[PDB]
Amino acid sequence: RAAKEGFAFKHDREQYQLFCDSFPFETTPDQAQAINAVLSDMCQPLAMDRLVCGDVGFGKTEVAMRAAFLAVDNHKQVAVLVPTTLLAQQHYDNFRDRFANWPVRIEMISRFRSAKEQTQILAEVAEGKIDILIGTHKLLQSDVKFKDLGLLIVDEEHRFGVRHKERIKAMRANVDILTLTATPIPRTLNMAMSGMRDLSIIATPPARRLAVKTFVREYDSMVVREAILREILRGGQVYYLYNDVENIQKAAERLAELVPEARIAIGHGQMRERELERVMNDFHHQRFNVLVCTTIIETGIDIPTANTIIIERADHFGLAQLHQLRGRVGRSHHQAYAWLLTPHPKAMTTDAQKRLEAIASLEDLGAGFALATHDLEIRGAG
DNA sequence: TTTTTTTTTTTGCCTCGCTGCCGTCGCCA
DNA sequence: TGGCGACGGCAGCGAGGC
Repeated sequence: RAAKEGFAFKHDREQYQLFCDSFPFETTPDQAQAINAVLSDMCQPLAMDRLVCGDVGFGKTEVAMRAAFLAVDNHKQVAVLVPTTLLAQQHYDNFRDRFANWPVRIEMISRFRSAKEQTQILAEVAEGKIDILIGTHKLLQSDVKFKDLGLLIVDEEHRFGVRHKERIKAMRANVDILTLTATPIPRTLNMAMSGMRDLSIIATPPARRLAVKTFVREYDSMVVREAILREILRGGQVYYLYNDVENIQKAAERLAELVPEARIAIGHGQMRERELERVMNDFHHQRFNVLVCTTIIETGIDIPTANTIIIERADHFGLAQLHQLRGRVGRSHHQAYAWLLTPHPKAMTTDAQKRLEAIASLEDLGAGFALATHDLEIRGAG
């Protein structure tokens, strides 16, 4: 229940500081309070019931990863459910770069899950020496083996109902979890968790506060070309979204015709994992100045070199797509840009004008949706 | 109180769309 | 010649507004 007594989690502050001093970002007081609360809850023999909210942008995603020191010394396993493969690979790369100079062993599962990869995963879960695990779409239903589960983090529960939460709750044999949603969610679940899980809303906008230009205009090729010319001034990056059903090759050809001075790569979704890895390598090496991603299978996180985000399909929207894209924008120590095209919504044609007026008066997701979430959590929980 | 003021709105939601999976085929021993 | 891994299609998929 609420108590969920655990074991000894001695801090060893000197080694933690020696391992964490290499962080290339000055800690702000609110982040220091957050990490202090996290380490106090870890050392506390009670449940790992801490609620911390962070976005998908860099800086708000590896702050909770400092618990790796507390999860290695006790010699326990931890897991995280990365929804896609590119994000899983980026996370693995930065984790192994940050935690290189000590004998840690980390493996993960991706779209490369052939027979050899499955045998390797079976061997690693039979050994148990592996510290950190990263899952995929089919992680929940798969029989994942754990001998000593330290903690676990899982988010992005918008593309499906409440089934994975209870499935992972059925996997809580003498272990605790730190499940939290990065994207905003209705606060009824937060109120239900309240009274057992401590509420810690650090809410740090600063330490990366730069100018952000977000606008919206009518569909037009000239404005898109002007934005491309503005962003290619320092090797920036934009993203173009598509239904991934029609001729994405023709869309890319049209983009190349619009800007022949740039080099557009292949940003087609649902392709081979090898091609996805090549696309990630191209993004890391900045070989192609222009590269686009269409859906959640492709758009999972923002790139620090990226500076402009453009949305073209304002007539057909996705309930989960909007939530995913409302958390994947940011930049460090540079100006940020954003624009949106406004095609006329058409469908049953009964309320096309009403839909257009609503899009014009969108008011940033109904103005204060946080107020509505608070008003719902006050009224009820769960 | 029609589907929306996209919201103090309950169990209704239709809608094109994501996907685990099963069968089939090329390949290697 | 047989077993295997990659590939393609399809009906199920929590229970979810335009």
